Amino acid sequence: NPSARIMTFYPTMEEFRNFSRYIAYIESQGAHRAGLAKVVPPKEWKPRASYDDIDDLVIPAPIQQLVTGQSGLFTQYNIQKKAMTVREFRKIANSDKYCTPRYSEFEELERKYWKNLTFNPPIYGADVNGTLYEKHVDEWNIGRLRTILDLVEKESGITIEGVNTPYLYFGMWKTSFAWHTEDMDLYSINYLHFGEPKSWYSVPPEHGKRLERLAKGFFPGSAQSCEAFLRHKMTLISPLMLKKYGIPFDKVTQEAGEFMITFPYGYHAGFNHGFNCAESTNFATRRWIEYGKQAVLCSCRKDMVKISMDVFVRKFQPERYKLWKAGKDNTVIDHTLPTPEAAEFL
Amino acid sequence: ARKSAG
Ligand SMILES: O=C(O)CNC(=O)C(=O)O
Ligand SMILES: [Cl-]
Ligand code: NI
Ligand SMILES: [Zn+2]
Repeated sequence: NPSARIMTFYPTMEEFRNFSRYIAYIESQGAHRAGLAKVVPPKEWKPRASYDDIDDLVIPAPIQQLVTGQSGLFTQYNIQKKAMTVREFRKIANSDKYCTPRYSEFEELERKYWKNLTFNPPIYGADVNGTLYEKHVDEWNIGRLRTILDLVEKESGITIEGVNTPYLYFGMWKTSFAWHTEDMDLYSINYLHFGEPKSWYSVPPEHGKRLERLAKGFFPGSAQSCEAFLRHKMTLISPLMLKKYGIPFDKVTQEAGEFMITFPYGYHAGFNHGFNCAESTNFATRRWIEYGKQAVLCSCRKDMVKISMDVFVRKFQPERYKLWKAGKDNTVIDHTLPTPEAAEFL
Repeated sequence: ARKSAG
């Protein structure tokens, strides 16, 4: 069903200027149903003249990704490593023991990833606070997207690293991100600044519950210990297992200079093809508010991201606020519906 | 607190 297949968009410069407006557009086009969409920026647009002046950028907390599992079901353990520079990381990534294997087509690289992901644990330069944009880039600036999510900082005064601020991810071959939705089931934006590609898997929001049931079947202890253990970002499930259990999904490869958008309650996972650098943050639309209200959060850990929905319900749903505070707001989410801002185009 | 790879 292409209504739930990953869509790719090619905006003009005029269309590219207004970020939240374009997100509304792609939802008018049905892009949210896949849970993931690609946006190719116009060729004029550039975010950094050169990436050669960043070799002294420090990666404070590299993680080594140990993976244990079999038959398409794996668990990923992260090992913090001593801080290192982009320069040192690049050298280890482009190194012979951690560089991309030879391959002809993406299908072969994907096969090698799922065949060898438990061997030769890679190093992932993840969750680096910072941005590679220039102060003058006003379009699709991950540091200042200017969506309603900013109410958390502007009105509540709260700052959540990586959620309403940018994060950088330095990948090498075989580094991966496990199946998850975003914190508070928000949107996310991801730009591949440079380097080798990043491959993505996505499950349509309308089928996310199915994935959850599958995962809960395979890790009953983890499910018992936590209400939303997938938020631990440790669970890897291969496409062959998804296909075997009838979970709908799609795949897409993100190339340097390309944006990926993830949508609320869109489960995604993937892996990096080689040495690369990506910048990412979360964002919101009016549609997200109900998702935020209904998100099932991690119960077993302490420093977890929990956003008070009060400010959003007060401002955008005043007529439901009292009801919501009483615990009697029984709104059922329809994952096919576009955000209200898209009415312009429909 | 913050977003993390876990
Ligand atoms: O960049 C990564 O490693 C993983 N990214 C995401 O899960 C995202 O942007 O939603
Ligand atoms: Cl278990
Ligand atoms: Ni994500
Ligand atoms: Zn938990």
